[PDB]
Amino acid sequence: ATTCTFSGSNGASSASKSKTSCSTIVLSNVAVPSGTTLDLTKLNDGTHVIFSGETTFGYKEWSGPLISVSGSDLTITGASGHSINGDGSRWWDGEGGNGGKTKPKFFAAHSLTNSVISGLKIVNSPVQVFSVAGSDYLTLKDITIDNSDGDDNGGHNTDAFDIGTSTYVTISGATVYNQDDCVAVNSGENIYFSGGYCSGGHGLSIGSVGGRSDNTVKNVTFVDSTIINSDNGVRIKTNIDTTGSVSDVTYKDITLTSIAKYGIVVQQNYGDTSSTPTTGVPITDFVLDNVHGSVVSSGTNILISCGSGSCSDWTWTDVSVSGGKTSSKCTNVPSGASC
Ligand SMILES: *[C@@H]1O[C@H](CO)[C@@H](O[C@@H]2O[C@H](CO)[C@@H](O[C@H]3O[C@H](CO)[C@@H](O)[C@H](O)[C@@H]3O)[C@H](O)[C@H]2NC(C)=O)[C@H](O)[C@H]1NC(C)=O
Ligand SMILES: *[C@H]1O[C@H](CO)[C@@H](O)[C@H](O)[C@@H]1O
Ligand SMILES: *[C@H]1O[C@H](CO)[C@@H](O)[C@H](O)[C@@H]1O
Ligand SMILES: *[C@H]1O[C@H](CO)[C@@H](O)[C@H](O)[C@@H]1O
Ligand SMILES: *[C@H]1O[C@H](CO)[C@@H](O)[C@H](O)[C@@H]1O
Ligand SMILES: *[C@H]1O[C@H](CO)[C@@H](O)[C@H](O)[C@@H]1O
Ligand SMILES: *[C@H]1O[C@H](CO)[C@@H](O)[C@H](O)[C@@H]1O
Ligand SMILES: *[C@H]1O[C@H](CO)[C@@H](O)[C@H](O)[C@@H]1O
Ligand SMILES: *[C@H]1O[C@H](CO)[C@@H](O)[C@H](O)[C@@H]1O
Ligand SMILES: *[C@H]1O[C@H](CO)[C@@H](O)[C@H](O)[C@@H]1O
Ligand SMILES: *[C@H]1O[C@H](CO)[C@@H](O)[C@H](O)[C@@H]1O
Repeated sequence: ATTCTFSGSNGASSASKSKTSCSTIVLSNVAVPSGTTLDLTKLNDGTHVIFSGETTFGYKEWSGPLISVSGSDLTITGASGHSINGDGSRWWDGEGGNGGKTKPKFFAAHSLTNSVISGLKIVNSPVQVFSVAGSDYLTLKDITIDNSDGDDNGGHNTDAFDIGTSTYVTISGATVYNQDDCVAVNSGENIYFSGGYCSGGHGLSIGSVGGRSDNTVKNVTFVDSTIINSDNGVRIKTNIDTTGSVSDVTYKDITLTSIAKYGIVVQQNYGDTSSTPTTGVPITDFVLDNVHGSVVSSGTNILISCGSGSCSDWTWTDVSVSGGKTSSKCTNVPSGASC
């Protein structure tokens, strides 16, 4: 049972070169050369990866990812005291991924099967953090993402978890301070998020759905989590004039604290909210159970922008959201739900 340690400025290199010879690879204070990826791709089945000390990256305008892992039956963890520091303020310019500097994505969790990622502390990502894709039976456990420095420092589009084309993804105990979605499920099945703390971002959202390879969202559960000081709490966004499916989505035991814009928001006209919502991405079997909290006074409690017939079978129990205005602009609200 081999064990390998890579450190410093040439660690990334050695790591990529010897990873298939190491049952356990320990990354200690590795400084990743600018414009390169920590390539942890295609590890041997069962590999263990330990992040130790402080991981850093050289500065350069590129698209990332800074880190990339793939493989089977993998275990990847963060040692006590470790941190993985993006020092994103080198790139933050207020324009995020839609302009200005090209900023690199942080973590490509692609093509992972039966694997666990836990205890990772990520600090100041340049732009989105976790990109989850084409993965099955993936656990993201006790992850901390602190981009709080970006609040008044031009951080934009710092999504914590972007999910697509994946099944059986479980996210538990995440702590997130950012400036965009805490979670965004673009597609996938059998997804479960529990015990999270989402601060400063744009909420726990399904979507945006439609206009991609995979436009199906099914069996998603958010439970026992807090959304605090964010623009939105509960959000389902489907792209206008697209096709797809959203069904079997549950939000349960959700706490909303000081939500700035929308406590609960469902828009089937996402991408152009000045237009009537379209009907190609129906939302059925939407369940809210014990969602409660506060919206600021200049905010809106609940906004529901559904198309004709494209929203049905919604079960809303114990929903108690208040402090904001009540919208007069909801459309085609399913029975049993209300604004
Ligand atoms: C809707 O999605 C739910 C969450 O993904 C899903 O529950 C989860 O189901 C999986 C698989 O059945 C359970 O995991 C099992 O299989 C692996 C493989 O050996 C074992 O390691 C596990 O111990 C377990 O036996 C999860 O435990 C389970 N998660 C929850 C929170 O209970 C539902 O089955 C999906 N429901 C529908 C109707 O599709
Ligand atoms: C690689 O080297 C480091 C330095 O001791 C260890 O922590 C690790 O377990 C492996 O031996
Ligand atoms: C970082 O730590 C490792 C431990 O094996 C060394 O191999 C390397 O030279 C650097 O000191
Ligand atoms: C190792 O070398 C790299 C690049 O030469 C530095 O960025 C790092 O701080 C360490 O000196
Ligand atoms: C990075 O450094 C290592 C040293 O082991 C090389 O093998 C690799 O090809 C790259 O130059
Ligand atoms: C990466 O690490 C290996 C040994 O761990 C070295 O051989 C190489 O030169 C680079 O520092
Ligand atoms: C990581 O880097 C090594 C050499 O630095 C390659 O051998 C490997 O395929 C991957 O690019
Ligand atoms: C990659 O790292 C391993 C560590 O044992 C070396 O054996 C190899 O030569 C390469 O530098
Ligand atoms: C642990 O696993 C590594 C590869 O994952 C082997 O190189 C080692 O011999 C042991 O089986
Ligand atoms: C390498 O070392 C880690 C932790 O020491 C083990 O979990 C792994 O199985 C391999 O022995
Ligand atoms: C990223 O920027 C560094 C400067 O520190 C270069 O060394 C590297 O080649 C890349 O352009």
